[PDB]
Amino acid sequence: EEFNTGPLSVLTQSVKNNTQVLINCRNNKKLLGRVKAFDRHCNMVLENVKEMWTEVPKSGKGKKKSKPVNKDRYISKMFLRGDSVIVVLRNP
Amino acid sequence: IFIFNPRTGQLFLKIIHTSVWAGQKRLGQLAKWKTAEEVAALIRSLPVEEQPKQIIVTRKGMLDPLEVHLLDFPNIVIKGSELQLPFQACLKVEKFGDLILKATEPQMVLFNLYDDWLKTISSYTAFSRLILILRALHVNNDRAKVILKPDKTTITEPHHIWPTLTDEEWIKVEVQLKDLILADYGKKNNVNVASLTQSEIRDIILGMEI
Amino acid sequence: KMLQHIDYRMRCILQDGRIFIGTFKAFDKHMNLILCDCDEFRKIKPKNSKQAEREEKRVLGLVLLRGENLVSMTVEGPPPKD
Amino acid sequence: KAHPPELKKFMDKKLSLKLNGGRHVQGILRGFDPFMNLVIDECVEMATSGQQNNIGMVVIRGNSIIMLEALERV
Amino acid sequence: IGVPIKVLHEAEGHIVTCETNTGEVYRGKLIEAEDNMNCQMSNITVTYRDGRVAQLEQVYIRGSKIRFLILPDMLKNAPMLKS
Amino acid sequence: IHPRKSYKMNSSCADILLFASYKWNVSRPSLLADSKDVMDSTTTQKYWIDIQLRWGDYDSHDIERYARAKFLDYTTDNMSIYPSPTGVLIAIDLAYNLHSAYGNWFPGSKPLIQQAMAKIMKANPALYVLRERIRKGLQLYSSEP
Amino acid sequence: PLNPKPFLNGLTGKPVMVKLKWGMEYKGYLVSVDGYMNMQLANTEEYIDGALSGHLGEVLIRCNNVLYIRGV
Amino acid sequence: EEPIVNRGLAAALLLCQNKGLLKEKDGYKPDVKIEYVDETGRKLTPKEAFRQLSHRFHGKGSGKMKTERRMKKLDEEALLKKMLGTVALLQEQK
Amino acid sequence: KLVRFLMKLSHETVTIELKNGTQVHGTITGVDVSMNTHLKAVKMTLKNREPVQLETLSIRGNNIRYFILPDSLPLDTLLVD
Amino acid sequence: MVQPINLIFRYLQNRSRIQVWLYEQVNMRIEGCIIGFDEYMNLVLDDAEEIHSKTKSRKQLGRIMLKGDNITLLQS
Amino acid sequence: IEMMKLMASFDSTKGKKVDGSVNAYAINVSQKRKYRQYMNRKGGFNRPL
Repeated sequence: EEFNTGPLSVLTQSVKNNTQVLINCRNNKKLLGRVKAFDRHCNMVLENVKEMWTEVPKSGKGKKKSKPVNKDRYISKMFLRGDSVIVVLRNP
Repeated sequence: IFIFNPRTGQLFLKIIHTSVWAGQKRLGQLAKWKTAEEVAALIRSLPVEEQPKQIIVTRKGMLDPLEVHLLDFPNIVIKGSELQLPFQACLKVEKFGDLILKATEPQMVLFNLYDDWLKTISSYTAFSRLILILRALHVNNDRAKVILKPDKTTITEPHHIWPTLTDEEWIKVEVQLKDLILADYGKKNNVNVASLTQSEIRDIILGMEI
Repeated sequence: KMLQHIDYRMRCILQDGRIFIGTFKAFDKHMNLILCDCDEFRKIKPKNSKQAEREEKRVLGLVLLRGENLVSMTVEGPPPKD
Repeated sequence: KAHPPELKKFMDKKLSLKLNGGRHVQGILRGFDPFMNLVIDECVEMATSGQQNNIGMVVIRGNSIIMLEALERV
Repeated sequence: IGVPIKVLHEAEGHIVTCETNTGEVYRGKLIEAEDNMNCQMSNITVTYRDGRVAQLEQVYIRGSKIRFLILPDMLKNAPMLKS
Repeated sequence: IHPRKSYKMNSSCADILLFASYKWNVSRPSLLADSKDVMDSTTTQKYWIDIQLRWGDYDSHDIERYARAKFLDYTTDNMSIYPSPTGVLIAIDLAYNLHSAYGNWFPGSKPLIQQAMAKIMKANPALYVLRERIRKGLQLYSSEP
Repeated sequence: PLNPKPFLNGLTGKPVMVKLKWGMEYKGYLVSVDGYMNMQLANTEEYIDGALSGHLGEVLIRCNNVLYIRGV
Repeated sequence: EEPIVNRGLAAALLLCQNKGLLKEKDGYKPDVKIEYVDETGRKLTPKEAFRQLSHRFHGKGSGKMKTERRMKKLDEEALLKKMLGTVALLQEQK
Repeated sequence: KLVRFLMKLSHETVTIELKNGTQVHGTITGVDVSMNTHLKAVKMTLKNREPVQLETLSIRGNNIRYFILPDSLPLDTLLVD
Repeated sequence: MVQPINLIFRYLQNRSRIQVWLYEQVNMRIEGCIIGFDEYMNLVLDDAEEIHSKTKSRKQLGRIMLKGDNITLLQS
Repeated sequence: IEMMKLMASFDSTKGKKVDGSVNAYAINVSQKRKYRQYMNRKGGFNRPL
């Protein structure tokens, strides 16, 4: 009933179609991947996620001079605990 | 054969000897299928973790022999390119050039065209830096060579290719090679410099036609 | 699975990095901890160091740790006789 | 089942609250809830800049309250 | 109300210390200790993250902002070894 | 299902049996496309579904006439035992990749069998293997994108 | 004269901008609000520190991270 | 060229889009999904979905050697997609 | 409730990244309803430190950022009720 | 013997102006007049304005609603 | 009194079941296709269940 009209309709309309969602997490790692499931807490079990975050080389010169680099890692199947979710976003 | 990985910078440049086609008695009916079979033999040489699944041919007359010679690998994608990349600029640099010409045996010389820029910046902007270097060295050889050393004090190591510069020197030499590229283009392409947006600057360094 | 760890010499990590080791005697539904014999660590914790294995250390004795600040557990040695 | 915090010892007393972000506040207590939100008369703000800022009746969320010190003798 | 909150119930009127969420530690003698670990304590020294020492004769610290509570080992023996 | 029932052309059986846990109101036998359907005032609990495959030639590849004819042949036959008089018979033409059903419909069953037949002609793996077996027998291929 | 869930009742469908505690801002037509006040926004554009970094589409914004809601 | 900006999500979308990683009836929409999967949850090719169907149909699956090749193929995909340049840089020792 | 999916996952070698960045690679032994994760054969790398081998660990369930499950997991028969 | 909800009760009986201060964002303050609230202590506020104290900036907001577990104080 | 007309006494739904669509969970599973056996069964002709 109201499972499909609330604000979690972004998640239950993305787990039906198995489309990918972009999640800005709390430590500013970005999870791109398909929701296999979610719940009240947005404990989203996800398949095939690109986890994309930013680094700097952290003063490799000794003079604190470098530019941030985009790093990413692949995770096959994850269980993202949903407190660390800030925003979930369906794709355009 | 220049087999350039954008992501890992591992350039597999295969030396093709003069004796392969000085006395071959053949047409291009050997040539297309021969460069295709040798790049396929490179694919068969490497393990499955290092084999690609997407192969981009610069010259459009090679994807049709690559379809034939890579039916042992249906998992790979052979697309053409609208942007052509000047890897004859690799021939113009003296190291690869006399490496190729002095090589009496056909071989599978490896290189890493990003020297160690993967510990500093991305692989995308390292690719854009490499194609700035290669296109600017294609539009003028020794002018871009003397731009490539902003001082005559800097040196490259014998295991490197390009001179060891850090971020400030690299950004200044990048804008120097960039307006060198656009100055040579606007000298040749009848139109000025300041009428082009950065999408058009992007596909002029990349090799597309507007 | 924690009743299989009672009275042990437990190494409890907090969310600041202030590590405890002591007598895992009582826990709660929020994992509020009661630890006797417990001492605290910040910087170096022992795997047989080249200099000394236990500095940055303080005596506290018996603590009630709130479960809000608690992360992990590990037993380091068997329980003593007393 | 939320029992009220046991603060009739501290009613009508001059207390210095510590608040969350290293903050501080002073005033007379006037009441509470089970959530320990405190209502304060004669509230002087007392920031870390050093100059003391009177307000009056304020309400403080109990989440942000670290400690009470009864400056007056209870 | 489990066994640690019963332990701090059995620490009422005893010498107790609380390290707080910001890092201040408070060594005194308790007066009231509730279900939600709120502690009204007395004769107490406050030690900030500055390292300085202060004293005042009473304090009331909120329970969730407690990091931990140094208890005396008067309570280490009796009677909670049956736990 | 009997092992020779897939090509048991003369007679039939049932393939799926739906039990309601209630009594469905069901309709008169109408085609899969008959969007306006009238309610048959019987109420049923078990609802059979038959899958009749066929290989239509040029004369007789009307899958709607075939589904209607096979339904009203097999429900009024002696040599074809159905659990209920109420149920649906989905006919699928493999030579022309057509599909239609004719039998009775409970609520929601008509859009479900409509969309399920659509996805089952688009995506069935045995149909896919039949299709590419025909394509390799005819030596007819599509241009790769 | 107007309590919070009547307020969010009043603005389901108008363009608003909800501000996170972490300084982010989100402009768009919000769709719906639950009991916890998680928010579903459609047609969103994300304003980092008063300057937008992108049009994004449909976003779920979790209730533990909103700072306020602003009707624009 | 786009950094995943701290305090920002939309740059990650502009990154992943750049990288290309993207009777009185009831009255309702029955979203029929017809999906073929193996036991691991992988979405199944229609040739090998028919192969699973036909193994279950004939009652006789593959032999030992073809199962060795198929299983080693699936962990070749698993080992490939879970990921010598640094070894090349270290050898370039000369 | 999705935590019920995790307590069906007994005896799996999963890694767990926490809110302190500490990656814990080990065979999971028990889950509470509050995701209180009890692990064995633990290889715990607290981040900005070298990894430590420990025989048993028990993470509080609040402090889990995410899990990482292996390739060989049948979740289509695990998330059913 | 008054309560916090007695103060905010009397305060939206006043409709005067108040300034909410936040959890741990000590420079960030928000001024407004409450129109309504209930028991989760989310507050709608009249013509609110963010004042940044260390630069003394008044960014106008309008009809706002602020979330309950963020406030540290409401000063009249 | 208007504190009762507000509909007083600050609430905190911890443990208590929430009102509406907050509880929305949704699981996308699809099991392996259990087909039946036809060839070389040793069993009697109709299908097993």
